[PDB]
Amino acid sequence: HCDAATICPDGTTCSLSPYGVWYCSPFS
Repeated sequence: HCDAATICPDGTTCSLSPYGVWYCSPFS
């Protein structure tokens, strides 16, 4: 998970992209 080396905003989730990027969104 991205909660030990990224810490996404409150109420947001991060997912890996087919390119190799990590981003979080407040809308799942």
